[PDB]
Amino acid sequence: MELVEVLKRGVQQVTGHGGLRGLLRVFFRANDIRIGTLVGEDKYGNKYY
Amino acid sequence: TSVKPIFSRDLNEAKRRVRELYRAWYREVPNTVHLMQLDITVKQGRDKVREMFMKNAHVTDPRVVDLLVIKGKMELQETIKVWKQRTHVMRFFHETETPRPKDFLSKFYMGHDP
Amino acid sequence: GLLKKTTGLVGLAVCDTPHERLTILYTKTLDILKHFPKHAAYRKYTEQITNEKLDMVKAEPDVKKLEALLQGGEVEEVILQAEKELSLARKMLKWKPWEPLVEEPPANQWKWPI
Amino acid sequence: ASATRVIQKLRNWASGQDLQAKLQLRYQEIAKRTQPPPKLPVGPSHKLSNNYYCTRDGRREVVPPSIIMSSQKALVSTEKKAVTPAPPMKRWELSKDQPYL
Amino acid sequence: GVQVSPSGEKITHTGQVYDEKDYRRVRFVDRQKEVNENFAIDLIAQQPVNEVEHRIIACDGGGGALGHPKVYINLDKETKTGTCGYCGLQFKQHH
Amino acid sequence: KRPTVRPRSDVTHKQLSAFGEYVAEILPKYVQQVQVSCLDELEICIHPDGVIPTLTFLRDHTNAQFKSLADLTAVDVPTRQNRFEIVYNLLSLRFNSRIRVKTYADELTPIDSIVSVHIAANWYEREVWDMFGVFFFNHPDLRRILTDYGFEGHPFRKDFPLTGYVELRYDDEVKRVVAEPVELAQEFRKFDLNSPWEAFPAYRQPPE
Amino acid sequence: REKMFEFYERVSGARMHAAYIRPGGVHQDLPLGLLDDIYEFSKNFSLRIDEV
Amino acid sequence: VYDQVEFDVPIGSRGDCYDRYLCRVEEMRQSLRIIEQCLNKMPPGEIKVDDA
Amino acid sequence: KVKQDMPPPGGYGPIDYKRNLPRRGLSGYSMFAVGIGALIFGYW
Amino acid sequence: TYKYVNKKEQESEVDMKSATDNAARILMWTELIRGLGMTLSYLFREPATINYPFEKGPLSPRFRGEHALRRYPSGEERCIACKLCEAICPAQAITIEAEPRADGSRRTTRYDIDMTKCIYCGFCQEACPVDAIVEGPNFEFSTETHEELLYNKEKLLNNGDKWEAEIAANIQADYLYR
Ligand code: SF4
Ligand code: SF4
Ligand SMILES: [Zn+2]
Repeated sequence: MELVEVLKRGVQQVTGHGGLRGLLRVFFRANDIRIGTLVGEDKYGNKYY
Repeated sequence: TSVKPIFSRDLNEAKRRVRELYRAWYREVPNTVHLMQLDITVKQGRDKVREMFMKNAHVTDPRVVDLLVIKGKMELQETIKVWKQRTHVMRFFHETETPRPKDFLSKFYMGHDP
Repeated sequence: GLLKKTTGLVGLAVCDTPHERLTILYTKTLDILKHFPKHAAYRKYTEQITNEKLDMVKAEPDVKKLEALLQGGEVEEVILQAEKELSLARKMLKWKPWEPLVEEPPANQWKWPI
Repeated sequence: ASATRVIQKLRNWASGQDLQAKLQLRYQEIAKRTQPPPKLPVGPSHKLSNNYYCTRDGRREVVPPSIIMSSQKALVSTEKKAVTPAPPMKRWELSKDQPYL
Repeated sequence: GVQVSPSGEKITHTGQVYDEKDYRRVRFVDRQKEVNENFAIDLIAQQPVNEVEHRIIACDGGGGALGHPKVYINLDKETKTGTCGYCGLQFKQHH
Repeated sequence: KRPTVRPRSDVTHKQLSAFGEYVAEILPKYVQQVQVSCLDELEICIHPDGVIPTLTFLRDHTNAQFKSLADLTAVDVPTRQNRFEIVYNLLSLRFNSRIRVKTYADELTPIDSIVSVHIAANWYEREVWDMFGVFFFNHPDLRRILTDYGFEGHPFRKDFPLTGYVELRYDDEVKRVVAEPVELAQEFRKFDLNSPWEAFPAYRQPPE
Repeated sequence: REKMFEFYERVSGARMHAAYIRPGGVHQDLPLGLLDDIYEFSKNFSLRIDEV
Repeated sequence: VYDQVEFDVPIGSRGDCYDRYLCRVEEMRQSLRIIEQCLNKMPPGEIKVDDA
Repeated sequence: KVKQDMPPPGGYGPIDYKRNLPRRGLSGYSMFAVGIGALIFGYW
Repeated sequence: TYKYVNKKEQESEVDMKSATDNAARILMWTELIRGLGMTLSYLFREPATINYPFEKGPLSPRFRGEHALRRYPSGEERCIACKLCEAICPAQAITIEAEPRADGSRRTTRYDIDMTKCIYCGFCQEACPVDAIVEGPNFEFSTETHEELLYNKEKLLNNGDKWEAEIAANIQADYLYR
């Protein structure tokens, strides 16, 4: 039952990056697909979470 | 001028030890050239041994001669044991060093050092 | 009391007859000390040290209570030390440290700062 | 922290410990990375009176070694008793917290 | 501020610049000479003079313990400003 | 009780002073000086002949039992005719005490090895030979220990320069590391730091 | 070890060669909150020993 | 301040590598015991000698 | 007032340091009984 | 006080029960199984690895990193060429020359730090009377040549102009401990 909770959090991580292209971008650039709160962006385009 | 001896009571006894060490170094050169694969002849190795011994030919104090032999036996030991490497043995030949010229004029042109 | 199972120190074995062994070593030490000159300080002090310990061994038949009096660890360490003192006395007999100072140092040998 | 209750049971059983009570990863139990400013105290020589440096100058109290005996300038010389450098060290007591492993 | 020598090399705030015939200019070929562009001599001169009511003013450079050792500046001479020897700020007496 | 000054007891000074007299009375043949510092450390200064008898006595005597050689080193003082001071630092676990035994040497007067008394001295005596050039008689195996193979000189002598006389580099012509005279892109900058005002009147030397 | 390097770096600014203990005492006082973090580390470490 | 803290000295019996490993493991446990006392007994005041 | 890094009032909670390895597993008999029962069943 | 680490030699008699427990332990490798249990328990633990360089190791305001030369809020250099940093530098990594500036100011004309001599000890920033030389927070400045690590005054002032916002905030956080 608790497995289902885990798999649902996986669905949020996999579908929470802006579609398929957004998931591939972060997955292959950062090797990580966690979702966090956006803390900000600097003038160069770095995004802080 | 009354001093304690180290090993030799007079320069004659010290000369005896010098000759023993010279024999030991002389016999070792061919084994060292062969085992370390040095790119020199055995004759060239024995000439270098001779030149190192004559660097100290002017010493008369038996105690200094005793200590020169003690150090010469140590150097022989690290050569026979192959504790020295090829770089260490080849250091005796100064093969990358441009020797300082000995005449006044050459030293005058180069710089200010006597 | 029951015999010890171990001394607690690696390489030091339990002594079955510590009182006898200590008596032997201390008595032997006092014999060699009679061969020293009467004025030698090593003789006088070592005689005091040894007689004091010999009288404890005579006084106390309990090994545990004897160890408390000797204050030298396990009785086997005391035996070991007793053998060391006897070995020293034989050497001091040949060294003769009681003789006057062999040589003064140079005047400022021990002067610090310079 | 985010392990499922099933995995917690598995790793607790496998290790033989209660791992969840002493996790090696740090969470919110640690200090905040910004702190209020300190206000440190001052030492015992922060006095406006009765504080002359010559009454608290440890370096100027050092003196040369006492010469007990000198073959040069200081002769060292009932039976005088033998002495040790210090009294014998007392035996250590066995721990009462846990004498044996 | 930053000027260029006839060879084109930037001149530093310390006045440094290689000669045209200096071989050591080769080190900047396909690389660059690093020159800080914010000259302190020009920036300190842009500060206004401080007017004060007394003949002695103290400067610690601002920020208290973050500035410089507190020093006292004499403002009796009316033909010039008192300059702080640490931070270069200028002070003048009002009358 | 004066919080910044180090506290002192007289008990250790008295104990160490008395043991210093004891050692001097037993070994007058060798003992040249005994002193106890205000740091409460006893130093026995001996003639070099007394090294083996003195250190044997301190190891084995029942009222001494200095069974652990903490360290063995040298000090170069060029102004002395015997420029090398040989220092033995010994520990007694029985009495929980320390003692220092000092003798001297020059460049042409070896000291006796004390390996028969403390096997610990083996490498220390090699270090003293290597760094200071003091020879030890009857050492089992005396040879350099810290310096490079074929290194010339004794670098801990005061008159051996800090950066030495030779440096190393790889030379591609001969395809090996070679030794060449030292040449420094930046010379070590010597600082003159001593104040010209006297710091410690308790150590002022006679005006002569 | 990596967590203890943080205590070093928090008192001295360096993880290893702190140069923090000097003749006369220590260079700086402990930052606020360091004792609590040393306590948090200390109360779990014996379990880490038990595993080894 | 080592005379103000409580701890035990681990002692070997056989003088071999295994006993020395056990001594070092136990020394870490005794270090935790000292650390705990240092945390609770940390006094206030200055951190270097007041002697400029 | 002076503000330093100090322990909390009352001190910190107690810290475990003694060795703590659990005792676990079956008796020797139960293991041998299970192992011998597997053999006899397999032989059969 | 002392304790024994391996003195459990109260030799006793052996029952059948304990002899069988000893027999089971030897023949069925039970303590070796406990070892596998421990490594298995780690398999199912979350790893301690961070995702460098997207994640970073925690640091503190005291961190000693790449050097910089600072300014006053006006833009005037703080350094007044006292050479206290040069005198104290345990590596002699600092080289300084100075002269009167055109406006008469006491200022440096050379301020070099050999970053390959420096031991990153922070003694210079303690010794500076005006908070001019500091070790900043940057630790990611590895180079492809040795020469790039011989910093001159222009480089060090650019580091100050590059990193002042973070350097100022770290000093505000620690200066009351100094
Ligand atoms: S950090 Fe230390 S070694 Fe580096 S420049 Fe500063 S004082 Fe010198
Ligand atoms: S950086 Fe600071 S210590 Fe160094 S010369 Fe400049 S003002 Fe003096
Ligand atoms: Zn100012």
